[PDB]
Amino acid sequence: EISEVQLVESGGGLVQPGGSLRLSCAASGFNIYYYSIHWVRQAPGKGLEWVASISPSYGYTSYADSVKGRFTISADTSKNTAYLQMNSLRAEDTAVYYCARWSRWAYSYWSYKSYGMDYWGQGTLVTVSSASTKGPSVFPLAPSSKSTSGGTAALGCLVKDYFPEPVTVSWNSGALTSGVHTFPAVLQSSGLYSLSSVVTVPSSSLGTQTYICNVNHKPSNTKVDKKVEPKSC
Amino acid sequence: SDIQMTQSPSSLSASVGDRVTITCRASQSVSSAVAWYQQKPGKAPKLLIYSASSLYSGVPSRFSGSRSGTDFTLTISSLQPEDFATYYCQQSGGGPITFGQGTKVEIKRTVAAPSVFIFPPSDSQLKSGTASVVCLLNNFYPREAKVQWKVDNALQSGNSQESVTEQDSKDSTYSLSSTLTLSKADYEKHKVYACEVTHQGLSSPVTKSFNRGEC
Amino acid sequence: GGGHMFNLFVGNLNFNKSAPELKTGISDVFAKNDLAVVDVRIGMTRKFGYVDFESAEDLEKALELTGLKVFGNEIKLEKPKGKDSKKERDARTLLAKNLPYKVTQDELKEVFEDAAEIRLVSKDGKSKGIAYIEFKTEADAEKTFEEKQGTEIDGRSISLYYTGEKGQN
DNA sequence: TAGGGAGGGTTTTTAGGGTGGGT
Ligand SMILES: [K+]
Ligand SMILES: [K+]
Repeated sequence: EISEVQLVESGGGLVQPGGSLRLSCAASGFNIYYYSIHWVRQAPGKGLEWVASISPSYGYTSYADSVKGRFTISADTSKNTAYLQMNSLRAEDTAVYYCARWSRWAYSYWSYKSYGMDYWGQGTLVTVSSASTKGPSVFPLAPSSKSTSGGTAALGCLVKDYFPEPVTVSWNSGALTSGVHTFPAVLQSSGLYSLSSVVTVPSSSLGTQTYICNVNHKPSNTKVDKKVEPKSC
Repeated sequence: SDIQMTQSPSSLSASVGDRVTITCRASQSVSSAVAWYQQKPGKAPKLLIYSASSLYSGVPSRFSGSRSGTDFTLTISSLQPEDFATYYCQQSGGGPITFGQGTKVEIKRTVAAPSVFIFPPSDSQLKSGTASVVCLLNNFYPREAKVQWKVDNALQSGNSQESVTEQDSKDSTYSLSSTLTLSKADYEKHKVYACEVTHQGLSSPVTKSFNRGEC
Repeated sequence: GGGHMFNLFVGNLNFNKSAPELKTGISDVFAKNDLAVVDVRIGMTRKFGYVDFESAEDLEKALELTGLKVFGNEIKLEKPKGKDSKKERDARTLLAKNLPYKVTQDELKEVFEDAAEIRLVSKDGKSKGIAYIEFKTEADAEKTFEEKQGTEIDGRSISLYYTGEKGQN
């Protein structure tokens, strides 16, 4: 009971629709043969969805209906690792995939009627899309033309048409947390992601200001820094 | 699969010290093979209850689980600041395992004014062939909010996307950013654009508009 | 295949203690004897369990411990008797899973001179072909594996394969 | 042959394995 129980996922990444991707779940701290290993996925903004499980001691496997027939779960006890090969991938299969272990080993065949999912991995991201890697096409820091007198003014930084996430972002400086918000990415029909980021600005003191953007795209190398100024027409 | 856990209310607001109740109903008999999980954003789920009434090791005793047939209840006696998360119920009595839809427990605060805004494109959208018209709601509560786009008389439908933030960890408020997308030809040949809000915190709906650039 | 991680059977446990308690108690005595097990895996009746080890070396060290007391009971470490099982055997155990339908036990099975059991497997009502013929050989059993080569049971032809851990693909 | 876990997955012939399929 002492040895550190740890599950590590690997093999996640980008796959074309209709292709096959295989996930690995390296297990340490317990005998994977006498437990049950479960795969759980979570779509962006959605809840948990159980995918598959394997119980090598009893040779029992189970799959969810939405993935039944396409996915295949297997275990290599010589490496203490569980596998989930996913075939005929679709856009609705894009999610973060976890592998988990049952709380107690398969002491009896009825053991699944009690206990729960004890230890979880970090979770790996699988993205199913025909789109290729691209960089951001950031747009405005445009304030309101009909502003107010010192009450409150709103800036912006729209980061559009990048693939894929993350887009870890800030503004001009390295730390300007003042009333700053970074909205979650949204998946557009074109297959690319668009995102917006705003900040709080005093409507009176805007002459000095600053408020350039700090858009960063990691696997794109497309750092674009746009500036703030009201338009002139 | 075919065994579904109907989780309610799937969302509730409460304060520290309140007693909350999250109930899952199984569509079929599962005896007691029910577990409860707590998940925080960006993190893996954590087990809380198994066998529908047994606390996992390390879980505080303020968590508990009862059973009254096919109904399974997760009870938090005194809500704690670190208990604000999403809770999921799980079934393992039948065949394939299924999770509930989850219940998000959000912090409770007073109602705040949205402070709507609306912005035009950015000189490259005008030179790239696409139009992105924004509408920002900033530091409002509750989350319930209805936004509306209007093409000079007509409610836009099927051409906008909006995303909401989590509760800010200084004021427990939200933020919304709706983005209507149209081609340049559609955008260049029209006048009067606006976004309308119907938040419960404002007595009368607030409409923010700009005829065109008008800078 | 019975798993790959080396493990040992631990017996004579204080069944009055819960499984989590027994997991801690068994781990502590090995830890006190400077041995780091990886899992404990208490059994259902809590009278026994199966201790996991990271290597065969740690296992062999564990078996040579003596007088280990957990909760007042002197536990006993046993190598599970799978070595006495078909791990040594099944070089002297054949399978002839009947390839047709239900047949008779006393059906004049004269195709095997030396064998200790040719009993088939039958269920409630009808049955399908499962009949393994035992053996009494030492250096494998190829004197019988290559000697049948398509006999004739009722219904259709038949086949003879391996069982246990010899025919496992 | 194809249903349930009181038939059994670390041993005493009921089968053993997971492409035979679901607890
Ligand atoms: K079976
Ligand atoms: K079976």
